[PDB]
Amino acid sequence: QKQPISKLTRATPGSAGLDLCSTSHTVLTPEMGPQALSTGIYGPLPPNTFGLILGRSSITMKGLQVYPGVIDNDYTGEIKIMAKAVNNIVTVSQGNRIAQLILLPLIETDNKVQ
Amino acid sequence: QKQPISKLTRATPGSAGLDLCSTSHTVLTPEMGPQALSTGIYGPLPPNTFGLILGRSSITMKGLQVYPGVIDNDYTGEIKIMAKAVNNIVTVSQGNRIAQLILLPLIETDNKVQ
Amino acid sequence: QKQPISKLTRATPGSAGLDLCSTSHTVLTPEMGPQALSTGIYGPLPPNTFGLILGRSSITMKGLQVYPGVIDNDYTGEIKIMAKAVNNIVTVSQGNRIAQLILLPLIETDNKVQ
Ligand SMILES: O=c1ccn([C@H]2C[C@H](O)[C@@H](COP(=O)(O)NP(=O)(O)OP(=O)(O)O)O2)c(=O)[nH]1
Ligand SMILES: O=c1ccn([C@H]2C[C@H](O)[C@@H](COP(=O)(O)NP(=O)(O)OP(=O)(O)O)O2)c(=O)[nH]1
Ligand SMILES: O=c1ccn([C@H]2C[C@H](O)[C@@H](COP(=O)(O)NP(=O)(O)OP(=O)(O)O)O2)c(=O)[nH]1
Ligand SMILES: [Mg+2]
Ligand SMILES: [Mg+2]
Ligand SMILES: [Mg+2]
Repeated sequence: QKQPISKLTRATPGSAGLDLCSTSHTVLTPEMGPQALSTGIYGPLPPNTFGLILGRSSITMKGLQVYPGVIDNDYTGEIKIMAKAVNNIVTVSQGNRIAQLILLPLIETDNKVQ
Repeated sequence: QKQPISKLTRATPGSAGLDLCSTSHTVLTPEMGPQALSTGIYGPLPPNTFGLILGRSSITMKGLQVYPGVIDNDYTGEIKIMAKAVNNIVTVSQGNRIAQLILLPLIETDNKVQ
Repeated sequence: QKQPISKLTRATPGSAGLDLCSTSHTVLTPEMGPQALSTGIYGPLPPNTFGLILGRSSITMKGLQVYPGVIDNDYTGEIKIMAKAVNNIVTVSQGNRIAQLILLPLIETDNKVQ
């Protein structure tokens, strides 16, 4: 906060995603349903791109589901992770990488804005 | 019905997704599991693109999960939204925007058709 | 095993995804939560691409959720499908197509590797 996406890092040079961590310690239970986790990272995105927030596989396998999120090109708010404990109680420590941002080309169309 | 994807609209000029609404009022409960919601919008998609159906974040946070769906380039059927109430009873009013279509480049490969 | 992604096939010429089958018969129950299903298919991916593993819609509607998975460009391990039975007991027969691989352009950025 406020940190831009240029501050994120890749696990490795060939990693498709930029890792996202929560800035808070959060405990999630299945009955809580979707929770929006703060990242302290803000849009916007590089020109002609949009973002997809996806889970990391190791986190998904530990029972924390990240719902795929679309980040619009010109979003300037805080990127949050939408997360749910699937079956069990899940504990997110401050700073642990819990999702990833993928950048994709934004295709232009003639669809109207409405 | 039958309406083509060119009829969809963007929330804003920089919105990555084209919004999809259900043409029916639908109530979903968790025990129902995945339901396919009618949109009255039909493929196919622009040349060299395919589609991804994703949830809208505000709808996801209200407890309606949209399962990511792939729309093939030459699909000419009705685009449906695969949806589930996560934890609670969810009510979809006719016309409310419940998902979004994202267009992505379709990469060509030499993989066989089988 | 070890089979490369070039061995996968498309349902049809205009299908966005390359189908993935499990090499094992697997039974899944909701209380099991996420399971990683073996495919016997291995990265890496074509240059300048990364992969997304998504469910097939017919499988999603039958109550088997595939969590979207990111496949890094230079991953050389086995591509596994992360799957959960949503509400009911689901049975995956050996060889049935249970997910699909989508290839997408890998955008280069100046983000650091850390
Ligand atoms: O996982 C997410 C998804 C969205 N977002 C932010 C960025 C995105 O540009 C913004 C809007 O997201 P979506 O459109 O999915 N949401 P919705 O349609 O409900 O809001 P709007 O009508 O403003 O587009 O919410 C996140 O921070 N995390
Ligand atoms: O959310 C979705 C997903 C798919 N679809 C439609 C468009 C897509 O081209 C078509 C086939 O989808 P998938 O392949 O995911 N499905 P499946 O592999 O089960 O059917 P097929 O063997 O015909 O490809 O179903 C939707 O309408 N909504
Ligand atoms: O559904 C999936 C997701 C990932 N994978 C493999 C390929 C991918 O390159 C590798 C790493 O995946 P992610 O990064 O999502 N995982 P995580 O961040 O937990 O591991 P790492 O720190 O190595 O990137 O796991 C699959 O086989 N199936
Ligand atoms: Mg990773
Ligand atoms: Mg929106
Ligand atoms: Mg298919």
